[PDB]
Amino acid sequence: WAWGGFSVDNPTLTRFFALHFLLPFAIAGITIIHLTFLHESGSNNPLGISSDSDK
Amino acid sequence: MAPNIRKSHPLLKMINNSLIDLPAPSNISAWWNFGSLLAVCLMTQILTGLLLAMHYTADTSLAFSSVAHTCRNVQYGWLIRNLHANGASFFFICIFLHIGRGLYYGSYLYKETWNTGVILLLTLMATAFVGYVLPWGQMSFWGATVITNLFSAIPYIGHTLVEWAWGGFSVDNPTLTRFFALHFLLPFAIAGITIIHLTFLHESGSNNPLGISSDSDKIPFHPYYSFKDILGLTLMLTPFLTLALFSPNLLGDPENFTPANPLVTPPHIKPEWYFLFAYAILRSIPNKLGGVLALAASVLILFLIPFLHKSKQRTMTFRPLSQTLFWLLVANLLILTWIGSQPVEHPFIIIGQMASLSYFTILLILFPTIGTLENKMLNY
Amino acid sequence: YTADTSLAFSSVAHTCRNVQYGWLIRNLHANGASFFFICIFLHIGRGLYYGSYL
Amino acid sequence: RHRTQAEINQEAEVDVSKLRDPQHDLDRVKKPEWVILVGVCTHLGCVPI
Amino acid sequence: VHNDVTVPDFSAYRREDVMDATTSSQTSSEDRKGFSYLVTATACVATAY
Amino acid sequence: ALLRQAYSALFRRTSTFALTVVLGAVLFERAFDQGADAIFEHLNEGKLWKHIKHKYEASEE
Amino acid sequence: GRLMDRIRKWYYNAAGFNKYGLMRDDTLYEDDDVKEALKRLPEDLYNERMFRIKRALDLSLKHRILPKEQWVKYEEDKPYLEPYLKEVIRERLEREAWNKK
Amino acid sequence: GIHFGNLARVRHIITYSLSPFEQRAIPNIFSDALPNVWRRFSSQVFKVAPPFLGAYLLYSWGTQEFERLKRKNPADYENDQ
Amino acid sequence: GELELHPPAFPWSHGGPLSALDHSSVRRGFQVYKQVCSACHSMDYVAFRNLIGVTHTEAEAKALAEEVEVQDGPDENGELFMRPGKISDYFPKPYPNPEAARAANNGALPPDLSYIVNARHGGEDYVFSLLTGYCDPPAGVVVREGLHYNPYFPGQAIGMAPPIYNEILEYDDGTPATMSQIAKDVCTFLRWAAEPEHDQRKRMGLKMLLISALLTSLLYYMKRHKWSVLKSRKMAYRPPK
Ligand code: HEC
Ligand code: HEM
Ligand code: HEM
Ligand code: HEM
Ligand SMILES: CSC1=N[C@@](C)(c2ccccc2)C(=O)N1Nc1ccccc1
Ligand SMILES: CCCCCCCCO[C@@H]1O[C@H](CO)[C@@H](O)[C@H](O)[C@H]1O
Repeated sequence: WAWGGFSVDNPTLTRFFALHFLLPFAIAGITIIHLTFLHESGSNNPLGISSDSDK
Repeated sequence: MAPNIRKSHPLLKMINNSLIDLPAPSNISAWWNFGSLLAVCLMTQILTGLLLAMHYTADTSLAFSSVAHTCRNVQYGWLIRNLHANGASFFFICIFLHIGRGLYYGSYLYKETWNTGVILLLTLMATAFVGYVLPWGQMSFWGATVITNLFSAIPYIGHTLVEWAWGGFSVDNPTLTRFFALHFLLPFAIAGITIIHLTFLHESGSNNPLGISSDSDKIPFHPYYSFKDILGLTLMLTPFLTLALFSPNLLGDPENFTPANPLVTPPHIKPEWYFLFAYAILRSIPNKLGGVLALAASVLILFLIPFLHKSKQRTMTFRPLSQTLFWLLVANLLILTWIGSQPVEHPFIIIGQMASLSYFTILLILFPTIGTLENKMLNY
Repeated sequence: YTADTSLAFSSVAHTCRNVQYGWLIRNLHANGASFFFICIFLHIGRGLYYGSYL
Repeated sequence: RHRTQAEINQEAEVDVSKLRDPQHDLDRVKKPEWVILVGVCTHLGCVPI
Repeated sequence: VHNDVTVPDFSAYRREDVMDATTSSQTSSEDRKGFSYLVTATACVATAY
Repeated sequence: ALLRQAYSALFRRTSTFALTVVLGAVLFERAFDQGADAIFEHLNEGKLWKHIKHKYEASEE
Repeated sequence: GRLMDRIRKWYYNAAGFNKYGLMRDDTLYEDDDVKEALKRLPEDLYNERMFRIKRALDLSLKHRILPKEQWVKYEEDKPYLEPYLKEVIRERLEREAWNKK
Repeated sequence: GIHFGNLARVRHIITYSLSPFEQRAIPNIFSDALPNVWRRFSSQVFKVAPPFLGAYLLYSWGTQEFERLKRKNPADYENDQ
Repeated sequence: GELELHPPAFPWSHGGPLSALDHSSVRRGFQVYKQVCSACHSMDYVAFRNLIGVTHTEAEAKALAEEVEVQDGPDENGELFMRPGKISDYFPKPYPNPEAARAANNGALPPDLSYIVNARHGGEDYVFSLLTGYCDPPAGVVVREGLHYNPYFPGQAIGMAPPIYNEILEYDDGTPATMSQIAKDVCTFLRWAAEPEHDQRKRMGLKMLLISALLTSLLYYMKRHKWSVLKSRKMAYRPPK
């Protein structure tokens, strides 16, 4: 199914191009989610102790 | 913190504040349905577009045939192609009604929402243009030639920009491959800007048909509008599918079933229905550069609408004079559409210039004038 | 680029040989991918070490 | 294009300089019978029949 | 005062089975709901299809 | 009391409502396809390969 | 003669906001000036305005209008906000004029 | 995002509503619905229709006029020999 | 100068929204193409396999393809060779390139027929009218040598001599091979060639319509149901003393 045939061939190539063009944008989108969850707490720091007293 | 996840969770919180607990006017009509329909076309176009992209080949020697291969060999390839081709039209029908609603009800007074809205129209148009080139039929080629050559009208840099855009001395293979990339990309810029559109909108929430504050009567988006919108979806989905399944080519030029021939120009080069009115305007001014400006203005005029509001009332609901003026405008657009599909010859040429002229007149002069006149009849 | 098994390889060659700075853009893209993985591995390491995964 | 007799005199006959781009029919020619052009309309790039 | 307040009359809208004020509305409730929910379940079927 | 019985047995619990929609879709599909496929073929008697087939389906030489 | 008056009365009826029971002033677009004026309305005038509007929005969603006997009459339309609105604009222009050196 | 609760200042308004299950979904079709559809239609036909009628005429004319100019004018060959 | 004759609308048995193509007519049409038009017209997008289960059995289709010689290779010496056709082969081109084609037709180029009914206004109506519409030019009109008069063709001077006449072939199904019968059939075949999904498309349209009617109604009710709460809602203004 993934191949679009009985082996890696042209239908595999064209669909891989589309996927390659698309995924980077899913990455960009998900990065926003990544940073959105992060800001709920802000960054951690090398000492692993609360930095609210020094931001 | 919050007793229910729908409100505390950083992601659900968002879905909840824009699609579940979002406060909406209790009285918004069917003209408020096109926003969500537009969003659904967007997602629909993207889905079918990727499916087609997965069997397409951007090379002037393989484009036309890869599309044929798609429609003739790919399982349901023909179906997906119809849905994508006709989906583009449902998209424009919806965007025109969305704009119309906005003009009638003074939604444009929400300036940022309106302005991003105009950007969305421009982006959708570029998308359709670069998308329409891909099958590489006669109409694809020549229309792409007429349009790209418009830019050569710009003084000094014109010729330079055009050849730059083309990647050569005329519409050719490098034009095709870059158009494919653009067509693949833009829909996502449209999706992104839609978020901005909706973000500005939520600063104030929706307007309503009476143009008076609805804070005294709001209702949760769900289930009132979620249900109302799904209904609207299936009502507009019937014509779409009927057209798509019973008259696949009703709206297309037969000339595009003929591989692009750089040496033969079709007798009658006419654009897709949704660009006809603009074409009519382009031709009204027999001067190359004057026509380009006229065309530019025909769409950029939309940015000016918010500054031409003179009425003391937001909508045209209680403004009978403006209402007549509004339908004249709509009919005027009908005439331009019609004129844009005819050849440049009497009586069309004159009818065309009239319509073009009255188009700009109604928007730039009559509307604000009548608006003022109406305020006085109310003794304001 | 052209996604067809008969033109892929050569369109990339055409890019690196004929497109202005085509070769440059291709290097940057090809090596950029490596730079990307170098950075993601360090990003992850940092996370594991400092218990960011919490 | 290979011009005849009505493609050479009919030309030098209609006003020497009275067109968008004022030029004489014998201006763009190395031979009256031979006229070589780029069949692209200087408007929006279409082709003249 | 609130005593002077009464719910208006919704006869022009009530479903047939709850029209009469002297009849328990609970006896027709399962039918009234079953019907409405039947429509919904059917829409889900068509939609799933 | 179908509406009543239907309500209590299928539509009351959200769980049973879901199973009812699944089996409903299954039964609906089978019946709808066959019915539609019939209506179509009937409106086109004698035109489909289904109809012509027998003539060449191993009949000569 | 009564031309202007004739015209105004025609428009009033042609506009039709009176079919929802709304006063002319209930239909004003709430720009900055109007918002400020509303804040100066006396409690009762404000609560009455609110009911009329909530009621009209209800009519709007129902796609109905009021029975012809409840339509406001051109001569009974009460310009309850105009006086305030005028003062507001009068004050704003004063500030504006004064802030121009 | 969050707005319910801080929208407007309202006083002295009572509203009454019935569950969806206690009422008809599409009630009084003939005594109310249709009569109103007619009302609505009527009150807008002479605002809308007119300009579209005008466009329709202009269309008809221009179309006919275009075809008329394709026809032969007998008076161009009366004295032809 | 701008005059043109537009074809009338014929009642094709596949014109209705739920009307499939008459496969017998399509099979006959194929014969007309194979024995007459294919001498000058290519049909680049149709392969013998496409016939199977539509107009011919797999055996018939295989035979049809083997009647043709196709070029293949290169072989072990880097040589091109000929071989019998396969159902996976597409219909043979009558000429190597358009230059050769024109060269064999007085400079006129017979267009590929794969999408001809979709690349011409009027579709089969136009193709039928053209095939059966040749006639002598009207007074005052002179066709140049090599061209033929046909009022349906734009300009009226076509470079294709009438391709069909009575009994120009014999339908092996016994149908009386009259010119109009032939045109009718080949046009039906052309419609098929252009849109092989024709029939399936219409079967789907049928279901689309039914499901849609049903679904639209169910959703209309649900929308009305939920909204009843607001639609019948009543209110009053009870200000104090
Ligand atoms: C001897 C070669 C020959 C045969 C046989 C022939 N054609 Fe053609 N056909 C042509 C040529 C040449 C043209 C070019 C006409 C022109 O453009 O002036 C043409 C053009 C056409 C066109 C339309 C061109 C247009 O622009 O509208 C169609 C349709 C067509 N043929 C159909 C048929 C069909 C179907 C048959 C068989 C029943 C057939 N032809 C058999 C030579 C032929
Ligand atoms: C395209 C991939 C990624 C991008 C663009 C990205 C981006 C970011 C950014 C901008 C930050 C904030 C600055 C910093 O601390 O470095 C961050 C933080 C973080 N990321 Fe990622 N990240 C990516 C992948 C990952 C991966 C693979 C993991 C772990 C499996 C991860 C885990 C985290 C965590 C836990 C933090 C918290 C940092 C802290 O301790 O304060 N990230 N990331
Ligand atoms: C891809 C294009 C677009 C999408 C997806 C889109 C989507 C939406 C959505 C979801 C809404 C809310 C629902 C509604 O009122 O319809 C909305 C509202 C609005 N949009 Fe768009 N829109 C688009 C284009 C435009 C254009 C072209 C304009 C104007 C030039 C525009 C102007 C507005 C305005 C002003 C509103 C306010 C509606 C109100 O009066 O409450 N939109 N749009
Ligand atoms: C705003 C969304 C979109 C619009 C308005 C749109 C419009 C169009 C148009 C007008 C066509 C030509 C149809 C024809 O052949 O007559 C087209 C072709 C095409 N579109 Fe889109 N498109 C959209 C999004 C996409 C996306 C997201 C992709 C792929 C990721 C895509 C891929 C294609 C492909 C591959 C074709 C060429 C094949 C064909 O013409 O059938 N489109 N599109
Ligand atoms: C690539 S050609 C093209 N792209 C379309 C879809 C378009 C043009 C402009 C804006 C949006 C979409 C269109 O109508 N044409 N055709 C065409 C034919 C003749 C003259 C101009 C355009
Ligand atoms: C237009 C020529 C049609 C020949 C096939 C006749 C069968 C039409 O019918 C349809 O065909 C599709 C693909 O073959 C199937 O996927 C559908 O299930 C079937 O109903």
